[PDB]
Amino acid sequence: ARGPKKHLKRVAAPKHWMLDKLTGVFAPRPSTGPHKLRECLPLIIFLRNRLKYALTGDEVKKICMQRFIKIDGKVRTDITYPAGFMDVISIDKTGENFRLIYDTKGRFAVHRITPEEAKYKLCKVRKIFVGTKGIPHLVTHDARTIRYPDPLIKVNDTIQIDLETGKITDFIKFDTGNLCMVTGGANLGRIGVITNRERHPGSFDVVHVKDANGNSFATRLSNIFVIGKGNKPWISLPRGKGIRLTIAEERDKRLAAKQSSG
Amino acid sequence: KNKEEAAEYAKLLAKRMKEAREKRQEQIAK
Amino acid sequence: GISRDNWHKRRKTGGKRKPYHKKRKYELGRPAANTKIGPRRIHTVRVRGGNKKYRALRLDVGNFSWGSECCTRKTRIIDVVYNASNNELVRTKTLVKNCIVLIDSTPYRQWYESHYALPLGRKKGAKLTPEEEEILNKKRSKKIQKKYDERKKNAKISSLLEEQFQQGKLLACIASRPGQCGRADGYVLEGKELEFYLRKIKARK
Amino acid sequence: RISGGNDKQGFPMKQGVLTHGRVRLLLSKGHSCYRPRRTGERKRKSVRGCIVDANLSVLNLVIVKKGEKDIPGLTDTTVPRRLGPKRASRIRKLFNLSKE
Amino acid sequence: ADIQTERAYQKQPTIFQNKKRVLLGETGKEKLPRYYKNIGLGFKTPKEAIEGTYIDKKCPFTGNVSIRGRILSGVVTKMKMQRTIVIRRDYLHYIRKYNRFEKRHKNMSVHLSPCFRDVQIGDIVTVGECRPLSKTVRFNVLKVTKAAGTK
RNA sequence: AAACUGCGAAUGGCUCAUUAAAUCAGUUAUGGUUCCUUUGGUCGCUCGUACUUGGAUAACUGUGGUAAUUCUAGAGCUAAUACAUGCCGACGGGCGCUGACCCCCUUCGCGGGGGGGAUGCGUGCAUUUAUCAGUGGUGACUCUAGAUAACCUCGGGCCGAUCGCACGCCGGCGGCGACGACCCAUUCGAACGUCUGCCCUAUCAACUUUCGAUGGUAGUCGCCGUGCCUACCAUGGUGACCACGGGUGACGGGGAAUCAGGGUUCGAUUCCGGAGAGGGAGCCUGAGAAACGGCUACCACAUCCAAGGAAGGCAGCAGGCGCGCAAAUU
Repeated sequence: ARGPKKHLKRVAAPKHWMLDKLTGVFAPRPSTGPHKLRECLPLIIFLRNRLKYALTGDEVKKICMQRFIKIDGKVRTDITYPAGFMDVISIDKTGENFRLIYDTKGRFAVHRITPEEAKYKLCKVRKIFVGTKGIPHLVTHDARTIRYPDPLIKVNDTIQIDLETGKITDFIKFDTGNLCMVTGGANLGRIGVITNRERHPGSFDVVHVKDANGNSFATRLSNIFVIGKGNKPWISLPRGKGIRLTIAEERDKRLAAKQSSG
Repeated sequence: KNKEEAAEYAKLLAKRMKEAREKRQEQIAK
Repeated sequence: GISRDNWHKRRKTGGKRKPYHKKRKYELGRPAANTKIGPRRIHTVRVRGGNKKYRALRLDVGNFSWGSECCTRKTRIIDVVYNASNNELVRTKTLVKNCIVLIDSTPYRQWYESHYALPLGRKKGAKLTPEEEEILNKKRSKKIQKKYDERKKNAKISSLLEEQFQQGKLLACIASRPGQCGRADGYVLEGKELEFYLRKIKARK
Repeated sequence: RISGGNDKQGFPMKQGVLTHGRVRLLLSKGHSCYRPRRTGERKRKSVRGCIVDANLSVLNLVIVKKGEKDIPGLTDTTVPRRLGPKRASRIRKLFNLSKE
Repeated sequence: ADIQTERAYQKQPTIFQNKKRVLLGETGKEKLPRYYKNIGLGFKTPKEAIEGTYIDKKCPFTGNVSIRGRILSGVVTKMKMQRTIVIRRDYLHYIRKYNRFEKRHKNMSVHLSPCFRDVQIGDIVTVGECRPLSKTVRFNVLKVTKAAGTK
């Protein structure tokens, strides 16, 4: 009531931040940005909770105000800045680059990438419109407006943009057989090949996806993010390759790893 | 920048429309 | 103050409604802009989101359109003659949307003179005003007169439109909301719309 | 020139109120006899009428035309004039400076 | 069959009916262009909407309304309002304690365009959700199915 | 340091009084709206003093009034990121026009058709009244884009009148920033739609319609859809599948108290949503409040007074009194 809220209770925060309940009452309310509040990762969470480079939010503030953190090639001093899917985090002082990719359990993994792969990112386009004297435009999941896109790029396709120039380098059409990632829901974090799309006019479309090991799942069309042409990815996948293991195989692998390593 | 982007898009549009015309001609050939 | 909420209203079944909150700012209403005819007086009201509404209180000039010829000119508003909502909006002469007004015909008539190549029409009493017959007779080359003739070939004005043009007034409809935009614009009545509104005014009188 | 004053209760005289006594006005920003505490705030305050009568504690006067005699503590004393202009246009106007 | 039965002139706002004509090429009322659209979700525009003359600003086919949201159904029970009818929607509500159901109903006041003529009490009508058209009306009749007990 | 300016103060915290399709929950829609900020970010697309423009006013200095307040007056100075009403710069323009000159196809008889040219007119999606393509979209637009005719608000309307330590380039140019600002992008939202679901009561059976009750038409108002309000028109609309009325020691939900299975009770209470700030009502500012650690009244209490007047709102943290069976440290 009476205008926007500026706080976020720690228990009302997104569960994929893996925050604990005894640390405090509040969670870092992510600032407005290119990614939604519930499907982002605030810079403080990444720098403190994941990378353990800082112990408190003050140390995260010191790191960020030393202009050491670059998100998508731009220095970001906001510690609650919302970093999201496919966003590139480059820390030049320590010489490592990360790409925010969901792990198979629906959480943002600490996925280290080579500096060559840190120069671009994949963006799913959200709408294409024509404005201002017949100039086509393109809106991505990253809230980037790219003017003069290729006429073959339509909605639900993912483009590849160079971060330095912010211009489209390549694109993948949304079609069966193309590799994709699920960015929302129960199957969030899973990687597979698109097999079939069911269209429901006036409602949400359903896309069916099959893993490398043949597991088949489905999700709404808005949750589909095509990664590469065919079954090969255009980006580097996390330690797990998008395969979701059942709890039985997870336990079996954990027990085998415990046995082998002492 | 506006002028260069307009020129580059004009060239790309010419290529795209020419290939669309060629595809339509090939389709009507059959 | 003035409220536009629906929770002060009886339910569809007819039962009484008990409010769960007091009046909110976003449910407000404002007094009407009884836009009379007179020298232009427009007040600005700040609205939700910081935007601006133009509450016109007095207007005597509007941008009306002659649809058939596609000739829209800035014209003076003379009178209001029909309101489809309330008679008192004609008696007190308020400018609201979809109200029938009398507008000047001088700009449209002058553009028609710049169009004029028609044969003898209504030129009995004459005018004898010099430097005005240039726009009708003029000196012109052959191909210019050919173009004017080919324009005359497709010149056709309704008898009711002529009868209005003789009196210097035209029937028009306000297609804008003066109390919200500050502008009293519209289009000149033509065709069956003009016939219908003429019957309405005649039956009212 | 009668420039204002305060009545027996110290209430200042508002310029536009055409009365002999005191009135309560809903004052806002841009009015005299009121300084808003927060933006958009308006407060009702008691102010004295601008007409002079005997029920005044002080009446402020401004000398607009000098006479033939100097008051011992008002005219002979020369209170220094300090803090000259700061804007460049004012500087080149006061010292009567040209374009260059 | 006059259309202008109100104090204001009735016309489709999109269609311009004052275009200049030709005297030697006009004998009688030539044509009045009709504005109509096809609503989505596979609903076919009725013939009487395309070739009709009625003016209905709330008509899903010849008006300003857009159909979006719920597609429902019901049976016509009352037809005593101008361009508006009352339909009844029957359903069974599950009571978990007794593992059984109870009959319940809700009446919806829906807008009926003049493209649906001779709709009778008891017919099954398919309604589509639109913006609030009145205090209680939020649905527009999209298709009328004749009852099994009809002629 | 002060003071002007900007921003925040609409979050948070408290309480559960009101409130029984109301709130709320799941679902869906905004193609019916607004949106500070963040992030992309149309930002020489206007065709006849710019090497920097103007009233001011605080702080500061002095004179004061009042028993009294975070009351303020008079006088002397002085700034800007309250605010640009420039077109030296793309200045040759290009495009569409009330037309003084021009040349052609079998011919000296009015012949049907082609391009340049100026005093004289105009040139952007936020603002309303317009065709064929109907650029690109949607299941569906009266979408987006385009074109012509015009308009453009006393209370004007966007296209920049300013700061940052290094000393560097063939009367001039340059690199990083900061702050502004229209407008597009649902980032955060908010608002409005009732598809379904809520306790007891018939010793409540009919209810609603000078006063909108249900619908239609045209408007007003509103950010927008809408009886939201007005005028006219038609009598509708809701009920034993409990309408309407009454009661609740009723805020709703997540949820909590035994496990046979089924259920019965509870949920003021830390999370989500709603409401309120003694009770009503009305407002200013602002993107956002009908805000109360904002204002203006009345009602009920209540503080200081020199009796002229002035100042109030702990259901914030602590603390008091009161109420109590019942709850902590100024």
